[PDB]
Amino acid sequence: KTVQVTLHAVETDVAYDNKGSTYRAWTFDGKVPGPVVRVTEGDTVEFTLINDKNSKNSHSMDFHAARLDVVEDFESIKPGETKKYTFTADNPGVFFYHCGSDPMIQHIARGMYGVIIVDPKDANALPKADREYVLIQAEHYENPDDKTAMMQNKWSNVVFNGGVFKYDPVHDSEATSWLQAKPGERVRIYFVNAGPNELSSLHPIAGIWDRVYPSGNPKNVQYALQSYLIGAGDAATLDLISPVEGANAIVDHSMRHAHSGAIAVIMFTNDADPEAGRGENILIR
Amino acid sequence: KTVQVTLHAVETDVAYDNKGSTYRAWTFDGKVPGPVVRVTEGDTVEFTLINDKNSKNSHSMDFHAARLDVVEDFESIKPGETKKYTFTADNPGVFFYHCGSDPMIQHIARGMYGVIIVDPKDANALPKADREYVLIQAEHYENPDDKTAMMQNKWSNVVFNGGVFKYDPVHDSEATSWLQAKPGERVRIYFVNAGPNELSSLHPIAGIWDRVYPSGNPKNVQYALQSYLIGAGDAATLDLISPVEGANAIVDHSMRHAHSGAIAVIMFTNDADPEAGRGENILIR
Amino acid sequence: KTVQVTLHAVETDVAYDNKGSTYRAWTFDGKVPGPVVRVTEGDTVEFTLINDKNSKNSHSMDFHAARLDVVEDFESIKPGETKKYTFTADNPGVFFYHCGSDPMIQHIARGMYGVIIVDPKDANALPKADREYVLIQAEHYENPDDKTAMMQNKWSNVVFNGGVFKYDPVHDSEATSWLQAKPGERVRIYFVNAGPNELSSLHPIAGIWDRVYPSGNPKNVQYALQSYLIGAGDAATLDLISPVEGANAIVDHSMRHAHSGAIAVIMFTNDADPEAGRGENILIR
Ligand SMILES: [Cu+2]
Ligand SMILES: [Cu+2]
Ligand SMILES: [Cu+2]
Ligand SMILES: [Cu+2]
Ligand SMILES: [Cu+2]
Ligand SMILES: [Cu+2]
Repeated sequence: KTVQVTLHAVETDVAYDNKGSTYRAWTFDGKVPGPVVRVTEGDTVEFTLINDKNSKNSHSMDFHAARLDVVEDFESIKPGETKKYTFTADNPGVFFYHCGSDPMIQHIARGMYGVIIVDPKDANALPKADREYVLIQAEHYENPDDKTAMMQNKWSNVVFNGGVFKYDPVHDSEATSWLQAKPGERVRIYFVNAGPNELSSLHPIAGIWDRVYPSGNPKNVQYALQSYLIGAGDAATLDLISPVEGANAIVDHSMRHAHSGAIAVIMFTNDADPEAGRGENILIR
Repeated sequence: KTVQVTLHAVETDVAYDNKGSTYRAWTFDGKVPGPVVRVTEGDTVEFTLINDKNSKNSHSMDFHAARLDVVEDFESIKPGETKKYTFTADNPGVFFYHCGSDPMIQHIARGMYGVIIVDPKDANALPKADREYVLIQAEHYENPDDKTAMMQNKWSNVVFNGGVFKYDPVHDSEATSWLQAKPGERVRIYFVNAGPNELSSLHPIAGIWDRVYPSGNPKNVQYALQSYLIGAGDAATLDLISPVEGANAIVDHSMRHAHSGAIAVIMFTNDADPEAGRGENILIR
Repeated sequence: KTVQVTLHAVETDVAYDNKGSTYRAWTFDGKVPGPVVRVTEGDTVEFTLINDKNSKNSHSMDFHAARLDVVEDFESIKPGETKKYTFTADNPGVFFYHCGSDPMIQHIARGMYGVIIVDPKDANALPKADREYVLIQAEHYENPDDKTAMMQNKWSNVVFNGGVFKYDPVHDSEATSWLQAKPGERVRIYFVNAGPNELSSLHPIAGIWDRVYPSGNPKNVQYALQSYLIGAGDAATLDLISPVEGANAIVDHSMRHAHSGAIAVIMFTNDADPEAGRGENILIR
């Protein structure tokens, strides 16, 4: 099928922690991360980018699910301009998308990143998930204008979905979000490491990855991994099943990253919200 | 089968180099790394942690081989307290274990780490090994109380099994340990990267990894790798066979790590000690 | 078959950017990277190293394709000396070679590195490539004599084949080289991360890796990867096919690396040079 996707490059204030501290973000659609894009393998994506008239910078769009021309297709457009391009999603899995404007380190760091999920055309290629969650790791830099600090990898926090300990109510009493599932259910994590710079060594504390799929591709399946290494600009699908009620903590096991905000708690309970990890709730905002 | 495993959280002085320099370590059973734990896939482990009465800190236990509740099972216990929990080793391979107390970065860095080996139930899943060796990489931090330096990744050394160049008699004439095998023998390395922060790019100088198993699982086999990337908090099983007498040097190929202590020499000779890499000698102390 | 390979350890000035800035390099055969060595699986390599009489340092040779003795075979030789050793290339793929002299961090960083390609004995193990290109990543350090800066990972640039933005005429107007292919052709990238310290997260902007082979081995094939992580001292074979005319940009997706020089443009055109990526032109100098 043919799907139409329109995103707006918007420069606006967004929250980055649980106390409501704000940041001068650059975004797709006024939020960090950008909207989840979801298509089926083989679908035609008609993409439109609108750079908001109030933006002070040129912006662009790069989909890792696209096979196109970097020069013409991923070109930067000025505030007030609109760009269109079309691509087929040739490969199933999970893919990073981000602004490709100069310099990419800053456009990514300021929040212009998201995920495109490409469901396999074969519905039985992956085992059936009972829950799905999107987690996108990124480094947070204190001064969004300081490109030197970014080049030197001097981040202040490492976060999931734009927030320091956004999903950790165990550590942070001010955290208001967490992942939910029932014991025995297959929880599918769509993970993207946006970077811009750092690696992620993703581990579920008190659990194990049942299956891991590099780039989300069913052909690359690995089994029963305690940890999985996701480079900057890479993505994977990771399945998790708890045999008991309680919690796991999804962490970047590079402890300095974890202690800086990269911990997401999943609660396994018999009374899990039936709407959690389903429909529009896969990226918890 | 059901086995019983008791470990003691002990805060004590241990040596970290070949000239007998000491460190105020936090340990399992007064040694770094902790005792090797070894079970068969499917086994029930009845675990007991005793926090020594002389400890000044709360401690805990996290097994990557366990599927439990992070909140209740991996909880911290005070000096003088005893905690018990039970888990089944559901998956074969090699798994990181460590203290999960606040902050994990420091508890790991000070020496509270080890390995649990889970032998496959199918005795023919892995090719028969003639030697087995445990190698655990960690960063050594000069001041064990300086949590800031740990957060900033300012380590002094990168070590195998708690010692700077512990297994490198070629470079350090004061080194008294090395790995042993005969030419043609299959040497199985159980490798754990304890971190807390850094990645390991493991390479046998003058050799090649015959086979590598991510998380030690037979299902994930990769062949003839010159190097293998092990993230912080990850583990793998790596097989090595030398066709000749001589030496290989197992290194973290990120050279700054290798030069800071991450080199382990394996000697291939016809007169190799029949006790080496067998029974109780797999982690050479 | 038996092949004879002679390399000279030569200390000489080489260019490292597009304005002809020079560096006091340590090299094999007066160039960075060293000459491409290419053999067939099972071949016998009779290797000779000649340390140039005017060298001020001892040098050596370490092939990741060799299974030998680090002590005797990879030993350092003085200026004016000649060393010989023989090895069989037992495993097919792509392998790092470098000087193994003290300290390796500096010998690698100053330019003593290259690639050995070992073609599979089974000519149908890999799909047929229409183009082949060698790309070797390394960190460039401003002061070649400053070993502390190297140990602290304080590089100035991250480069492909010894040059800052060597293959990026889109960004740098002074760049005179780029990769070439026609749409629909299978482009095979032989990639080596020489380091000495850093990891590479390799991604083709506006493309996807059709196939990736860890250590270039056909047995380890992975499919449709947006990115692939190559540790320091590791190598991989990565296949790329563009369905359209235009360009892809091969980048280390850790953005601070890319912005510091790690970007190589491949141009897909109907009028691509029939000599490009073939015969003697696989490593573009
Ligand atoms: Cu932008
Ligand atoms: Cu990207
Ligand atoms: Cu502890
Ligand atoms: Cu852990
Ligand atoms: Cu040298
Ligand atoms: Cu090497």
